[PDB]
Amino acid sequence: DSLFPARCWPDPCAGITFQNDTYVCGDPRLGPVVLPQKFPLNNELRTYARFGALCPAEFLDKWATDVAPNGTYIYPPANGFALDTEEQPILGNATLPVGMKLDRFGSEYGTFLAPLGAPYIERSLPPSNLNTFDGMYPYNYHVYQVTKEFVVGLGPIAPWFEQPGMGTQFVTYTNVLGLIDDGYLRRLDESEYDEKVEYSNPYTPGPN
Amino acid sequence: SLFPARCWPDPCAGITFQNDTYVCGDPRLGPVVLPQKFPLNNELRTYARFGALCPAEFLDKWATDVAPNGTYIYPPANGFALDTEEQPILGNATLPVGMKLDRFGSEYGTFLAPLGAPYIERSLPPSNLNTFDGMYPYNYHVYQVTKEFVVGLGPIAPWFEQPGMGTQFVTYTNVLGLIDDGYLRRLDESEYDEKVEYSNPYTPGPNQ
Ligand SMILES: *[C@@H]1O[C@H](CO[C@@H]2O[C@@H](C)[C@@H](O)[C@@H](O)[C@@H]2O)[C@@H](O[C@@H]2O[C@H](CO)[C@@H](O[C@@H]3O[C@H](CO[C@H]4O[C@H](CO)[C@@H](O)[C@H](O)[C@@H]4O)[C@@H](O)[C@H](O[C@H]4O[C@H](CO)[C@@H](O)[C@H](O)[C@@H]4O)[C@@H]3O)[C@H](O)[C@H]2NC(C)=O)[C@H](O)[C@H]1NC(C)=O
Ligand SMILES: *[C@@H]1O[C@H](CO[C@@H]2O[C@@H](C)[C@@H](O)[C@@H](O)[C@@H]2O)[C@@H](O)[C@H](O)[C@H]1NC(C)=O
Ligand SMILES: *[C@@H]1O[C@H](CO[C@@H]2O[C@@H](C)[C@@H](O)[C@@H](O)[C@@H]2O)[C@@H](O)[C@H](O)[C@H]1NC(C)=O
Ligand SMILES: *[C@@H]1O[C@H](CO)[C@@H](O)[C@H](O)[C@H]1NC(C)=O
Ligand SMILES: *[C@@H]1O[C@H](CO)[C@@H](O)[C@H](O)[C@H]1NC(C)=O
Ligand SMILES: *[C@@H]1O[C@H](CO)[C@@H](O)[C@H](O)[C@H]1NC(C)=O
Ligand SMILES: [Ca+2]
Ligand SMILES: [Ca+2]
Repeated sequence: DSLFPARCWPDPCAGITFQNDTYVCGDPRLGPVVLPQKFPLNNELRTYARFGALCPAEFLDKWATDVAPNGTYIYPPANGFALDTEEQPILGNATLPVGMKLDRFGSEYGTFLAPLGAPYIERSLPPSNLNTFDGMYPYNYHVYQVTKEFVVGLGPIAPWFEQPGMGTQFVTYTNVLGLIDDGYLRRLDESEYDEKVEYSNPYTPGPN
Repeated sequence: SLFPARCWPDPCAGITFQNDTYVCGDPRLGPVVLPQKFPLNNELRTYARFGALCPAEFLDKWATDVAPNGTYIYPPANGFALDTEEQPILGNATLPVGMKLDRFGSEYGTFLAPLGAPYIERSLPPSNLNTFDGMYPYNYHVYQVTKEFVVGLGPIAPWFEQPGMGTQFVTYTNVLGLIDDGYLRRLDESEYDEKVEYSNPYTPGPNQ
């Protein structure tokens, strides 16, 4: 296991315009050079091959508008829900219960969450969602807990970005920051998701 | 540590001992020894097998009886997550050639998950980790799609003190039949021991 597939050597960054040392090949779209070393992030990225079996320029040519710096990632249709045999998205509106733990790689202006602990490859995100923008949130990784019930679009994640997808995504009608200000989510600190028991479910009632 | 700290002393209170391979001697509570190597240990890293409950509390919540004759009670609608109208969220979907799937259970069943899904995303009871054939420790099987076929595809409801919210694939033929008819092949451990073997080379890029 390594950064680039062996095929990409001896010049794995050929075709890529360097911009800044922090990122693979200097391209922010390729994500950070250094990756998480601690639980749970290392657990969530343990199965993540950043480019699949592709090389950097091949990856951008497949998934973005241009290999050059002006290129932007192209996203799946239908908000990225897995499509059924009639090419309709699979989802339903569902109430998230108080106590449920969610997480997200990305800014709090987004509307896509996952269940706490979902592998990165289940989220069908590009490498740049691992870029750090706030030092207090390395890798742009945020964990939340539902404090008041609310309804989201809930459904399977389509494969994209050379990953299998098939986690569950929650698509909110208010962005994360707005949900926090309105009392629907609260932020969790590392000490609240560092133990196995903190990943279990005490809020769903049993059948008896 | 097999049990929540609150369960000491006498964490097996109320449990009839049957066989020393299982927690409290009870096969419903799963095996004493959990996976030590990759990928299985990665899938169980966030797994607290009783949540915050003690063994008898767990069986009282999720089974018909704490006594040996009690059996686990399963969620309605095949365990698909329910929407605000109490209807299961799923659709018929075609699984593409190349997709990798896994399963804790015998090949006579019909429930698969995407390769690498955490155990807690599957909403399975502890007994699905019991070994029945030495060739398949923890009853863990990995498959790859060799001919496309349609399955019921949808999010997994929380159950058994876990959050669920993986994706499940409910087949119309049992796994054994899908293998015999050429839709699935069995994977050797050597075919899912590297990160790149979890990526997705089969889904095509967007048309540009
Ligand atoms: C996913 O696809 C399912 C079908 O998939 C195919 O089949 C499976 C087994 C795989 O092989 C797969 O690969 C295939 O692609 C689909 O299942 C279908 O669902 C429909 C709708 O629910 C079912 O039709 C209903 O059947 C019942 C039973 O019909 C039999 O018995 C009656 C009573 O004796 C006879 O009169 C019939 O002729 C049949 O012999 C009917 O009662 C029912 O009628 C209802 O709807 C009509 C009008 O639509 C009303 O007038 C009635 O009053 C009823 O309200 C439907 O006809 C169909 O049987 C079923 N197929 C199979 C093979 O089971 C499933 O719905 C799909 N799921 C999703 C989420 O899309
Ligand atoms: C995107 O940019 C392309 C040109 O970029 C070229 O290559 C980079 C690495 C720099 O050397 C730059 O100076 C070069 O001109 C265009 O060919 C392409 O049309 C641009 N995309 C759009 C939509 O205009
Ligand atoms: C899901 O729900 C949408 C409408 O829900 C209502 O409006 C949104 C903006 C939220 O305020 C929500 O809480 C309200 O109940 C529909 O537009 C959409 O079609 C629904 N989708 C499905 C599959 O039911
Ligand atoms: C590249 O961008 C990061 C983002 O903060 C910055 O910390 C770093 O210093 C930049 N590289 C250089 C050489 O300035
Ligand atoms: C316990 O279970 C194992 C596995 O099913 C079996 O081989 C063994 O005979 C059982 N009894 C004892 C006493 O180990
Ligand atoms: C299980 O065994 C107990 C002990 O006799 C009995 O009371 C109970 O009815 C049996 N069946 C179930 C489903 O609990
Ligand atoms: Ca803690
Ligand atoms: Ca291998």
